[PDB]
This record gives sequence, structure tokens and C-alpha cells, in this order.
Amino acid sequence: AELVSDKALESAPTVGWASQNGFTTGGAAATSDNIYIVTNISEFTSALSAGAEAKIIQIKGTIDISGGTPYTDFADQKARSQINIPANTTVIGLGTDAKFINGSLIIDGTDGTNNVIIRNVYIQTPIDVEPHYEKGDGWNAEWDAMNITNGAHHVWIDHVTISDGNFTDDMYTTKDGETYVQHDGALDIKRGSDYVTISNSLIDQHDKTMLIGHNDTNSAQDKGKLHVTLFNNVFNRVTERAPRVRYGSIHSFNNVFKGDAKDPVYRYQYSFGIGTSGSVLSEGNSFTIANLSASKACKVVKKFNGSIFSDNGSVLNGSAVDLSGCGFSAYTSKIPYIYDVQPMTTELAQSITDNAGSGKL
Repeated sequence: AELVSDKALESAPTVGWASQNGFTTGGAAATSDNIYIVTNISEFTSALSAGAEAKIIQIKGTIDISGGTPYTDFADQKARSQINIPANTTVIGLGTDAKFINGSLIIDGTDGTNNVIIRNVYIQTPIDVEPHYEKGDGWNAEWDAMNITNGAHHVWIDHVTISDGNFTDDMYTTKDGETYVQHDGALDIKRGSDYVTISNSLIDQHDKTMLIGHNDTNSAQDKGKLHVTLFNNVFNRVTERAPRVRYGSIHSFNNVFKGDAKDPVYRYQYSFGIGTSGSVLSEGNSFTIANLSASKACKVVKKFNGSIFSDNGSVLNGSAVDLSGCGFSAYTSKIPYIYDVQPMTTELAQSITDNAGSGKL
């Protein structure tokens, strides 16, 4: 098909881990036969069947992963809603409304998948039709909006929006006397995945958001991997994990975090979660948290079994913050790429907010 957007051939920026130890070009080298325009789930999976061949898949309108048939149970949702994105693929949205609903985009390196670009698309978090009950935790949902796993590497997520959208948590029902949680994580990066860059994106209205590194049996294999760079993104009405990381090394700069500690649906808990062997370098980030005092600024970061966290130049509710005394160890590994961290002013925060998300490429 014809290439509508010339911007589709662009590779990841010089800044970011997705451009370290190799480049993330997606399907920039695709032949005309591997350039597609898809308007439904059938055309989407057909295009994806090109495998590792460089391919550019242009999304037009809303793609219903369920194909119009609601999932009847877990097995059904597992069998039909998880869409694998193969190596050397660029999934780019056309215009202002490229969207995915009722499913998950999976970047699974178990088959060697790498070099993937997901850009200018909106992904509504899936609703698990059959949450499983966990002894001591209650109902737990299984599916996320996007999952990077099993060693997938060199992934660039740009101008993407992930939101609970049409079904927010205040709409949850109850089953057997417990809140029937049907949303799981939003964006997960785990199991040895590496070299990822998340830019100009928006995650809006969601609880358990971004988990980098999962508590697995042989997690030591995550050591020295899961390097993720996040810049110019907006995390709005997100309860927690932006991200919560274990083993991975996160570089989060000039992002906007907006929430309310008394939000009636997505009550802000914290932004950065410092888990086992995880590290986070926060720079020039903007935190606008309603009902959060400057005296409790340390609440933007939460310590789990990890220790490494450093912040430089961030601001909370219009005033600069000093988190050096929050109880964490210094982030010392040197960032390998050149990057421009600007002072977090009211205007920068506004610009980031105005530009973040899908439909703004």
C-alpha cells in the first residue's frame, strides 16, 4: 500500500536507550509490498504475518481486537486478544484517531523479536472478562495494554496514549463481596527485555500502571538489563507505578505527572517505585499533585526492596524539590547518550502536556 506518512520512516531519536547497543528503526526498510494500511483486526493480523520482514503498518481508525465478539471467558480472551508484534515492525497511527481496543499489543522476544516502533496510536486498556481470585489479594486482572517481554529489545514507544478510556475503575462491579478488578497493568516491560525509549506519550486514568521487571523465580537474569528512557511524557490520573522498577535502570526526565492524592477513582500513591536492584534517575520532572504538601514531597517515590534513586531539578506544585534526604542511594551509572534536560518551568510543563499522546504526531 501507499505510505501516507513520510514520518513513518523515522527511527528513534539519538536520545534514549532504544538507540544504545544498536538502533531502533522498526520497519523503515520495508518494501512497498510490506507497507500496509489496516482498518480492522483481520487486516492487522494479516499484515503482522510478514514476520521478521521489515514492515510499516499504518493504522486507520479504531481496531477492535475482539473482532466484534466479546470474550466469553479467560481461555477465549487469551486465545484471541493477545496480538504479537514481530521484529522490524513500525505500527504507526494515521491522523488523530488511530486506536486499539479490547486487546494487548505484545512484543515478545521469545522468537527473537526486536527493533519495534509503536507510534501515534491510542490503546484502551483491556477488560478481563474473568479475573482470577488470589488468596490474600482478591480479584486480579490478567491483561495489559502493551507488554514487552522475554528478551525483546530496541523498542520505541512514541506519541502513544494508554487509558482506561470508556471503562474507568469507578465502574467496577463487585463479585462475591469483593471489588471485581478487571484492569491489570497498563504497560509492562519484563523478563530480560532491554533498550527501550518511551517519548511524547500519555498514560491517562489507570491504577497499576507501568511495571518494569516482574517478581519471577530466576529474576537475576534481569540484572544489567531493562534500560528504559522516558521523556516528555504525561502520567495523568495514574494511581501508581510510573514506573515501579526492579533490576532495570530508568532515566526519566522532563515528564509531567499530574494527579490528586484525594482522587476519588485513581488516588495518587506514588510515581517512582524503587524495587529490588532497580535504579531511577529522575531529572527536571514536573509533579502537580493536588492535596500533597511540599513537606511530603518524598511521597512521589516509594521504596520497596530497592535503594537507588536520584532526582535533579524536579518541581512539585510549582516549587523546586530536594529529595536527596528521602532515604535513597545515589544513581551513579553514567548515561551513555547526550540528552537535553530543560529546567521544569510552568511553560515547559504546559508544552509537554499539549504535545503528549497519540494524534499529535
